[PDB]
Amino acid sequence: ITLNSEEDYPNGTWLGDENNPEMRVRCAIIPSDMLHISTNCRTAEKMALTLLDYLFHREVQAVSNLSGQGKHGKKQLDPLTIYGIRCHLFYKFGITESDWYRIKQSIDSKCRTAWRRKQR
Amino acid sequence: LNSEEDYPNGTWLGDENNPEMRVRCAIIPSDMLHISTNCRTAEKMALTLLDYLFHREVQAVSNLSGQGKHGKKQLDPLTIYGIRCHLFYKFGITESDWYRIKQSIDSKCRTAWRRKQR
Amino acid sequence: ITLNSEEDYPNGTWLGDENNPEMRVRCAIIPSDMLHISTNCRTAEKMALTLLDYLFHREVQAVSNLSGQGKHGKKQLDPLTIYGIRCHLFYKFGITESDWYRIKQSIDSKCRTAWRRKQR
Amino acid sequence: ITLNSEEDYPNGTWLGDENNPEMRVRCAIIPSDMLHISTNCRTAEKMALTLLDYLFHREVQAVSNLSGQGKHGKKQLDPLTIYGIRCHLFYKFGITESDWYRIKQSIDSKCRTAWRRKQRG
DNA sequence: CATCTCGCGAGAT
DNA sequence: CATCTCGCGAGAT
Repeated sequence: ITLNSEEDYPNGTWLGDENNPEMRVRCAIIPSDMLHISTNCRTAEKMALTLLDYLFHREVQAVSNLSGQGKHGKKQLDPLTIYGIRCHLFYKFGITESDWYRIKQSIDSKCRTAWRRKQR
Repeated sequence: LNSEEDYPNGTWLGDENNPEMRVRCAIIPSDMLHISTNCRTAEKMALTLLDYLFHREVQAVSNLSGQGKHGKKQLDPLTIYGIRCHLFYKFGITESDWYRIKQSIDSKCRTAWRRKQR
Repeated sequence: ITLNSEEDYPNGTWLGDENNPEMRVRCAIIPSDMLHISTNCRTAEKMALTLLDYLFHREVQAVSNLSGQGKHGKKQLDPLTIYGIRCHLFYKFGITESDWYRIKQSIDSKCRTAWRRKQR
Repeated sequence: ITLNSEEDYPNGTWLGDENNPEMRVRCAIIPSDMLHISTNCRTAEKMALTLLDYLFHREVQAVSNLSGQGKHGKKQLDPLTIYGIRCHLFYKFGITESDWYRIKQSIDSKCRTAWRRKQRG
C-alpha cells in the first residue's frame, strides 16, 4: 500500500502528525469535523470508533471487516485509511501493540453490529 | 481556527493571548460586555452565548452532535469550540462541568424544536 | 470596551442607572435635550431610535451599522454608545433579550434609511 | 428502616464505615461474597452494579428505580440499602457526590434493562 | 449478555 | 416564559 499527499483531499485533514510523511495519511474529514472529533474523544478507544463512523459509511461497515474474510462475504475495510487511524491514535494517544489489538477487536465488533442491523 | 479578519469588528471567545483557545465571533462588543456583566455563572453564559451565536431556527433543527432520531443538523463545531474556550477562560470550568453544560445546550435546542412544532 | 466617567462629558448626561458604574455610560446629550426625550418617547423602540439621532449624525448613520460588516463599507456604530443605549432602555423600560433583538434590527434598519438617501 | 443494627443480619456484613454508625448499614451479604466483591471489583462503578446484584433480586430490579417516580408504576429500591451502597463506595473509594450522581444513573439504567428482559421473556 | 452512554420528551424549578 | 433535570428506550462499547 502507498501513502498519499495533500492534493488527495485538499479540503481535508491529516491523520497522524503532518510532520512525518512516513506516518501520515490524508483523509476527507474537513477540519471542523476533526475539531469536533478531537474535542469529544478522550481515549484512543472512542476516537477509533468515531473516526470510523466518519470514514466508513455504515452501509460499508455492515459488509466489511478488517481482514476481508469471514462468513457472508465480508469485504476489507480500506487499508490506507486503517493505516491512517493507527497513525492518528499513535500520534494523539501513543498506543501500544497491546492497545492496537483491542482497538482492532472493537473495530470488527462495530462492523459486526452494522451487519447485525442490515439483518433485522 | 479562524482569524480576527473573519469578524473585523466582532469579538473573541476564549483567550485572545492563546491562538489555540480563541475563536473570533460575530458578537458585537456592546453585547459581549453585557454578556460579561450580567451572566455571573458558566451555565447562564453558555445558554445566552448560544442565543447570540445561533438563530432559534438553527437551534430547532440542531443538536450538539448531528446524530439523533430526528435527522438533525449539527451546531457549528467551530462556534461550540469557542463557547467552550470562553467558559474555560473566564470561569475555569472542568470537563465534568463542560459535560453537564453541554446537556443543557441540547436541552435548549430541544425545547426550541418543541416550539417550532407549535 | 471600557466604561467612561462623568469627566468625559461634564455638561452631558448619564445613560442608564447612575448608581452602579457597571451599567452607566456618560453621553454628550445636554439635560434639556434629555428632558425632551424622556417626556416624548413612551416605548423603548421609539426611545432607542430617538437616542440614536441624538448620538450619531446622519452622516455617520448612513455609513455605519452595528456589525461594521456588510456591503459598501459599513463602519461600526460606536460600541460604548450602543452599550449606553441598551443600558438606558433596560433602566427605563426593563427590556428583555427578545426586545433587544428587534431594537437592534430597528437601529440597523434606520441606518439603512440614512444610507439609501445619501445616494438617492 | 432507620440505620439498622447488627442483629438485623447477625451473620451478614457491613456496608460503609463500621466505626461510624451513621455511615454504615448492615446487610445480608455473606462474608465470602463481600471478600469477593472487595477483591474483584476495582472501581466504584463496578462495585455499585455488583453490589446491586447481591442486595436486590432481578425481579425486584425489574419493577424498581431509585426514586419510585416513573411513567410506569414503579417501586422504589429500599432507600436504606441504597444508602449503604453509597456509604460503601465512599468508604472504599472516596467518591464525589458528583460521582455518586453518575453512578446512580448507572443503577437506574441497569434496573431499566432488567425491565426490558422481563417483557422479553 | 453486562455495562456505558446517548438522544429524547416533558415534569420540575 | 427560560432553564433545570428527570425517567426513558436503545444504540455504542
